Amino acid sequence: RQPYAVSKKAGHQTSAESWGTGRAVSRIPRVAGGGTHRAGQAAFGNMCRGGRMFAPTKIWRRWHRKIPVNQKRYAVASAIAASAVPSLVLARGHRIESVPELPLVVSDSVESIEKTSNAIKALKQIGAYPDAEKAKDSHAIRPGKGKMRNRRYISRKGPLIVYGTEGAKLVKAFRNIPGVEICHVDRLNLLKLAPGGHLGRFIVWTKSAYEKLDGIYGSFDKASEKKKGYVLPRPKMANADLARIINSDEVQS
Amino acid sequence: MKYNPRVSSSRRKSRKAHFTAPSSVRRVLMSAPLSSDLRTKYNVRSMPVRKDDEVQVVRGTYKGREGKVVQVYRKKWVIHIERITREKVNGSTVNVGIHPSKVVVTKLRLDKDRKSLLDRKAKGRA
RNA sequence: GCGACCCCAGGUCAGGCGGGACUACCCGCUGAGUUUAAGCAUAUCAAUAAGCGGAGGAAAAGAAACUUACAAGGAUUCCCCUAGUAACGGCGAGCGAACCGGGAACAGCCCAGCCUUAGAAUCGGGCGGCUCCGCCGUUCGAAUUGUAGUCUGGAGAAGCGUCCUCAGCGGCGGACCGGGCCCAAGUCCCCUGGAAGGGGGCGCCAGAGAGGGUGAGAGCCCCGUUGUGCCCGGACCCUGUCGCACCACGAGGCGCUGUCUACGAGUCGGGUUGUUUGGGAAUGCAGCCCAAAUCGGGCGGUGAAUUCCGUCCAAGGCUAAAUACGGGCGAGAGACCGAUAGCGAACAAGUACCGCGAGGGAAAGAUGAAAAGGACUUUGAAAAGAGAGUCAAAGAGUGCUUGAAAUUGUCGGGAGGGAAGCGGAUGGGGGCCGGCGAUGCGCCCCGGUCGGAUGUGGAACGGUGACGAGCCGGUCCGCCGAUCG
RNA sequence: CCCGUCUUGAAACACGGACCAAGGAGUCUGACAUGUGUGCGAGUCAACGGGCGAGUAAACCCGUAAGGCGUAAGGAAGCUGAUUGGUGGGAUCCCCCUGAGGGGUGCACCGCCGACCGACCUUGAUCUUCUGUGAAGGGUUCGAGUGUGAGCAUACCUGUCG
RNA sequence: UGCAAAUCGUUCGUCUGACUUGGGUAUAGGGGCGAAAGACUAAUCGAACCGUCUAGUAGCUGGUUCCCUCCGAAGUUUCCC
RNA sequence: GAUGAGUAGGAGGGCGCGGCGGUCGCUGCAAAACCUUGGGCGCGAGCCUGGGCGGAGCGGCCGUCGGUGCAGAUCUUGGUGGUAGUAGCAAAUAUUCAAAUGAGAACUUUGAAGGCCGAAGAGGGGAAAGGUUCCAUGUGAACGGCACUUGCACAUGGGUUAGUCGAUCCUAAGGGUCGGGGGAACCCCGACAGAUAGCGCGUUUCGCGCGUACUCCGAAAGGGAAUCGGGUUAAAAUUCCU
RNA sequence: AAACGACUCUCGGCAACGGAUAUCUCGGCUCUCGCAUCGAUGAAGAACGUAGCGAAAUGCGAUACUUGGUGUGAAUUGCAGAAUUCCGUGAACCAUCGAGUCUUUGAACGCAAGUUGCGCCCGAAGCCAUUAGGCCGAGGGCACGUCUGCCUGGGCGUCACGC
Ligand SMILES: [K+]
Ligand SMILES: [K+]
Ligand SMILES: [K+]
Ligand SMILES: [K+]
Ligand SMILES: [K+]
Ligand SMILES: [K+]
Ligand SMILES: [K+]
Ligand SMILES: [K+]
Ligand SMILES: [K+]
Ligand SMILES: [K+]
Ligand SMILES: [K+]
Ligand SMILES: [K+]
Ligand SMILES: [K+]
Ligand SMILES: [K+]
Ligand SMILES: [K+]
Ligand SMILES: [K+]
Ligand SMILES: [K+]
Ligand SMILES: [K+]
Ligand SMILES: [K+]
Ligand SMILES: [K+]
Ligand SMILES: [K+]
Ligand SMILES: [K+]
Ligand SMILES: [K+]
Ligand SMILES: [K+]
Ligand SMILES: [K+]
Ligand SMILES: [Mg+2]
Ligand SMILES: [Mg+2]
Ligand SMILES: [Mg+2]
Ligand SMILES: [Mg+2]
Ligand SMILES: [Mg+2]
Ligand SMILES: [Mg+2]
Ligand SMILES: [Mg+2]
Ligand SMILES: [Mg+2]
Ligand SMILES: [Mg+2]
Ligand SMILES: [Mg+2]
Ligand SMILES: [Mg+2]
Ligand SMILES: [Mg+2]
Ligand SMILES: [Mg+2]
Ligand SMILES: [Mg+2]
Repeated sequence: RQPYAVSKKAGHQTSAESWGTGRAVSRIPRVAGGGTHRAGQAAFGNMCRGGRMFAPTKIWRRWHRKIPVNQKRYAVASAIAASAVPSLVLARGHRIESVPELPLVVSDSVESIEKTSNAIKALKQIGAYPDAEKAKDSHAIRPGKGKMRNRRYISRKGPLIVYGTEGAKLVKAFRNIPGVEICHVDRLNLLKLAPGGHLGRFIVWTKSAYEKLDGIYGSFDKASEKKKGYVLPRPKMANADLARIINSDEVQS
Repeated sequence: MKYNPRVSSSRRKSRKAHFTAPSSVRRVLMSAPLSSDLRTKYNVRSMPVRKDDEVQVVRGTYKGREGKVVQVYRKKWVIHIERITREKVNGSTVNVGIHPSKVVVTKLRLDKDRKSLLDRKAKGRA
């Protein structure tokens, strides 16, 4: 975010003074002088026309937040795990009925694509094109005052492409396609993995990035090479299949 | 996506720049596409509209009308064509302003500078 | 009387310099009270506001008369921490640094004094030349009451060795900055529309789907946006290369020495007074009084004497970077406001207007796509009315998108013996409602269409199992019977 | 009986209110505290800064003997610095029998009493650089201590304060 | 709620002097000026006017904006200029 | 199964407004907003919907955020009522008759009559102050507290002529200053701490002789060089003409 | 006989009054970034003028909504008129800057100021005037404090040589 605040001097650029009691009027301070429509009018009040607002906004409001790194990594891992559940990806609004399987891992040759047409052809080949088409078709003007605040167009989110090679040319080839987002495997962002705080982003992995995932996030047993001392969190439940436990031989006996 | 740091995506700034443009800039802003034959011949897509250019309207109520441009009213962002007019309540005849982006140039008035500009435009397209 | 010097006077003498303006940051001075302490005087507000001055692109500070007491750091500045801590405080209210440690950036230097005396080797002005931000020649002047050169404590002078180092020019490029020019794709078919930029179909570009305009939500109509290519001009600084002469007298570097080794005064310091500071027997600053020293002087956070120890060298000067920035010029953005909001000001706003004056200070945005801004007839003195015309629209007619409430007129219904309104229950009248309120279902006969095994083949597939075998199974298609649904 | 308000008490001869539209008042920030959610855990916190990176105010990564809080307290200070428990109730579980039963188990929390560390008092063999040490033995004294850690970061409501 | 933020009508004091009056000039805020009423100092005077500190502080007065649901008081103790 | 009061006050669950991250939609075959004795849902905050108007956008849901909910504050700004066609139009003696113009005449112009100001004026000029109000022509609206044909209003044009009238010159109370003395400085005192400006004679422009520190501001009434008749314009005159 | 009508009130349609609501925005507010450039060579500010038709705003300075160079390349426009070899030394209420103009003031500078008031000096061209001077005047000069150099001077202030 960028800070916003009203002018600190707004509503106070006057020498207005209260008339006191005894003149059958309110005690609010009033503009001095005469010969103009402004003379005698109230001032300085949050209830006065042309006055100062109550508790004027200030730039030193606490705009930012300092979340522990471990919690950030927990959230990123949770979003990555949710991206592998087809039900969650469907529940987040992505059209994945034609994708061969999840997680969607494609050959590294895609990283060398230079033209947007070739990128579209690759998307069609891997079965992810319908999601991009849905994103393009949702292009519309943002309702409300936001359309005059330099945020004029909104649309749905398409697939997120994750590549493992720095400087790959697919970033240029894919960036003009509406809804499509690209990110390097070593700097994954929760804001793109869970748009709007909702789990199940549709993700297309290059082979190299998928291979690097193990070295980046480690595992339960051993530690990560890229995150010093980090270990993936463990759930409170080893097996979340409640029916298997409730209807087991031990419990039912 | 814009990347040049000295160009603004602000709606307010773009509108202000467009509506406060001087005449020299307005001339470029008042460009029109060339016809299919002219585009094929000159390998150029669009040109600034000139006074004595031959023009065919392609949009609006005068979609079929064509003629010679007779005035380029840059202050009003419109051009005037030979016979594209209307009758007032008085009965007198007045020209109807047409925006250049809504017309097609069928014949250009050629001079040394016009030919130089056409050659420059064709060179980049190669 | 003449001459030399000294001090001073007059010059519209020849040639230069200065005043004043701006405010966001910066430097110096001066300086409150409101307020808090539940009163109030010390304190706090505050080393602030107001007032008076002085600079720049930054300023200021800056190369230890430092920090510390350690196994020691090493100009200045800033950030984090130190730390709401040591300390200060009617020890109340409150106030409150610094060192270490981690980072940003880093850079060091110039003078005065003893030291030419085989000659002031220095500098300014005029005049004349030159490859003219300067160099050369000549002539006047400044200067010995001292300009050059060497030296600055980290050293240094002098002497002896070492043979280690030191001398420009010009061309072409790179780097930096500021500009100019060209360069993708539909305006195809149908419909609604005043106008497609809307809906449907068919195509295309994309390292360009940022943004804006155009008669309604426009990637391909226009400007632009992305990425190349080419062209022009500054800055003479940094950097690479190339062409030529490259001279060590001299000066530095290194080693040695029974020799020297010059360092800022009414200044430091001390007493006292005032102010300030966390600085507390007194942190800094300032007035007055006293007033130093050179085997010495300042500091070492409790005053004093004695003996040691540690650390630096004031009273002269310059210096980029890290840092600040509601002003000036120029840019980019926003989970900000949306015409009683947002700057006072979206408009000929610091304007109209008010005040003798210092000063005070408003209201006020929206026709239409396009003026196509309403010809003409008629009534009227006229404003205008009644017709008529433009437009998709006047139910858009220039204070012209839309047009709430208070309040008012007209028409229609209704009620009314010194309020009205209101809660509950019916009724009269009105208004409204057809998901307001159904017409199907079962069993038979006739006729019309569509399909009919547990049989046999094909296509793909599933449940379970072990995304094996085995077992089981449905969908669809073709055939022989069955003759049912 | 006319609402709003102050009030022991309002329909009041108590104050505001002629009427309508729009505007109009527990907010932001800093220090703490309880509670709750989340992460990690004797640790916790990379956002002073650095490397980068949506060609990028985001996100991602980085703690060398850095630093903050916690991990030890008691004394004005010099200074010294936790010998590691017992017992009465008590949840859960395991056995014998089916009584308001008996035996074992005995976390959390509470009551009671010891022990250890330190301030103060008292005490004193042996060593010792002669002022230190500390075998034994203590106390109606004192502590925001110990007796197998519970913190750090972060979000929000509430409360005190500037 | 005036012709008027001091006026109108009748009446009244003085009227060659300590007389009345125009213009110029001097004295400015804890200051001036005052044959003295705390008078006057631009309708402002027992301390003018203008901007700022300033959103000055108030144990005091007035307001403090949606719904339903549950719980639900106190005017008593001690200390306090 | 039991149970139901609630000011101050606490809490829970919900309703509503505007953004942001997501998601699902609506809209020129008509969005928002507004209007309506149309209808319905909810205890309620509110919500859904018919019809109209309007003519370009808007909504549902999950999170998250905020300058987020009004009947009051002698609350703010704007707008509007009853009062009410009411209070009022009354000082300065006063008007009348005929005609002209005009759509329109108690209010304009002409003539006649009857009155007032009564020379310390309701007459004729100036100073200050105002600034075109002066003069001609024309006039829709506004204004001239009734009215207007009208005008100190509005619109278009025109108009102020100096050797003699003034300023200008002199100095008054006083003001502003050099130098000097104070002052952090803005500034203070003001010829008081001092080599004054310069003035006359003859000239090879040089000499001679005098020379007490302001040769500045300050009066359209103080002092002071000089103009008179006659005539002339719509509007100027001791200024224009003779 | 309290009926019709008037009045008051009430409900509905329509018409008024008023400018709320919704949709907008060449404006504001906030954050971030780049650069360092006023003035006696007369600044900022203040006044007066200037267009064919303007009062204000904007611009400009008697060369006065602009001169000149360069770039671009056919307008400006409310009306009227005039250009332009419009295949071009070339339109523009275009863009940009190197040449040029730049009225009265203002730190403001000959003295003043409610004054277009009051002084002194130089001098192009011209008139006739002739190794002589006169009239006129374009135009420009005359503040203060200071630095360097210079010219002209004063004082037994310190000396020396002569008389
Ligand atoms: K020389
Ligand atoms: K020297
Ligand atoms: K020395
Ligand atoms: K020194
Ligand atoms: K002293
Ligand atoms: K020492
Ligand atoms: K305003
Ligand atoms: K309309
Ligand atoms: K009350
Ligand atoms: K009342
Ligand atoms: K730590
Ligand atoms: K003690
Ligand atoms: K006073
Ligand atoms: K009280
Ligand atoms: K939405
Ligand atoms: K409705
Ligand atoms: K929301
Ligand atoms: K008439
Ligand atoms: K002085
Ligand atoms: K004097
Ligand atoms: K006079
Ligand atoms: K005469
Ligand atoms: K009605
Ligand atoms: K030009
Ligand atoms: K004078
Ligand atoms: Mg400096
Ligand atoms: Mg701490
Ligand atoms: Mg440090
Ligand atoms: Mg020389
Ligand atoms: Mg439209
Ligand atoms: Mg294009
Ligand atoms: Mg109404
Ligand atoms: Mg550490
Ligand atoms: Mg807001
Ligand atoms: Mg008389
Ligand atoms: Mg007249
Ligand atoms: Mg002086
Ligand atoms: Mg005189
Ligand atoms: Mg609005």
